[PDB]
Amino acid sequence: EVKLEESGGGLVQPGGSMKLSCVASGFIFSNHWMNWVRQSPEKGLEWVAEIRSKSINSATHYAESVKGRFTISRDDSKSAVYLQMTDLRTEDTGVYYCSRNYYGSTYDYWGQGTTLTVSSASTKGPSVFPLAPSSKSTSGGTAALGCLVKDYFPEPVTVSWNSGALTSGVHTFPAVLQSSGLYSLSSVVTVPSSSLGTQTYICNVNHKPSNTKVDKKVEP
Amino acid sequence: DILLTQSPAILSVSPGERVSFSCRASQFVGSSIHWYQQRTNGSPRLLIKYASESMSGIPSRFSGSGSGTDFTLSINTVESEDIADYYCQQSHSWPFTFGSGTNLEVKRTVAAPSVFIFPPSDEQLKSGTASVVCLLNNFYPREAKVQWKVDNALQSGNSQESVTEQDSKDSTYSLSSTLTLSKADYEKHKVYACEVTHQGLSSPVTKSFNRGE
Repeated sequence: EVKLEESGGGLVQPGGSMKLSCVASGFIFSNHWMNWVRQSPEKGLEWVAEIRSKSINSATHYAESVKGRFTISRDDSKSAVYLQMTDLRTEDTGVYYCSRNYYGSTYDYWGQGTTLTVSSASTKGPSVFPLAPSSKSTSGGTAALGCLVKDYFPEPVTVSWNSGALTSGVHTFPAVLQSSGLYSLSSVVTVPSSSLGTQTYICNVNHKPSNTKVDKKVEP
Repeated sequence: DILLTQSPAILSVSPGERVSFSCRASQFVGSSIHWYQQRTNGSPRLLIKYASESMSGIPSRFSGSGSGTDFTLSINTVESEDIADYYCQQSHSWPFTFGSGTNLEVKRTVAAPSVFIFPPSDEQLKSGTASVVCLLNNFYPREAKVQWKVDNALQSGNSQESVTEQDSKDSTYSLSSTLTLSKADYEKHKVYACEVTHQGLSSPVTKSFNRGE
């Protein structure tokens, strides 16, 4: 199994620097060409940078839009590829995927992405409140409950339920930017009403840029 | 640089129908067009390389064709799990470029929302703020209307909505509407109601609670 795992994303001021990392397994890392490809609502999918094999001088190539600001590097002894970004701009905000390109053809494997936000606003961790079920959230044999994840910056937050054991019926809504400049979202789940008070429900909120990892038990 | 034009950007088809996505290159790209699928909050996944070679593990209903500048990705009988963005990419000439993506919506029968309302938690109320949440779960089509009434007085300017992307398991959408008040304003009223209208409801659906009961 090929796995690519990125890390290092987060919030940085305009003009700032930030280094992303990616660790690969499942193929002979030193024989292959590692890439960074970013995605944003405005510009879609955008190849950023590639570093080729040590055998051909570890040659680096960059998109014109980051040339002179980004440096891609690799550490074959760690199966790691790195993207050093400098002089960052608001328009560099987006999701940055680690990706293998097969000798100049397909991007045949991709990581999960790590999120970069270029902004002058500050990091703020979320408050987590329960969305408690009662009868006014009981539609027959189905009940709804959830977690409200309020007043955080930047994106993203992840929410899982019962440490990932509960996935069916889960809806984690896209965040909304509030007039305060902070984000807020809710994650909900529909469960059999008979399981209220007999099964435990815990939302696992993680907001990496503020080191927030909160588990909230949601009770009737 | 080579521009890949994907048009239409949005396709909506019924389940079991055949759908075709268009990708056109501004310059000759030979057969060097590759297709990817990206589900909501997921990574792009390679489906077809070099115009028409499907990768291993890709279901047989996916196919591709084309050469020169005009390319097609077809799904032969669409199911709900095919709901995703579809992207083409050329590797004929450097730098490699991607199309803007076509979104696939899979139609389904009308489904009225289940509606739920959530009072603000006691924990939040101690901070001076009350969020009231109304959930519209698993409905179709996407269009819905949500009105907040506080002691029968229609609220304005103090709520925000969020909608999920179409669900690849059941082709539905879900919506949240969050009413935010100060603890002061919240405590001044009794009846908090969410009123919901949708094509699938024969009359508006109201969910409500009395503050502190």
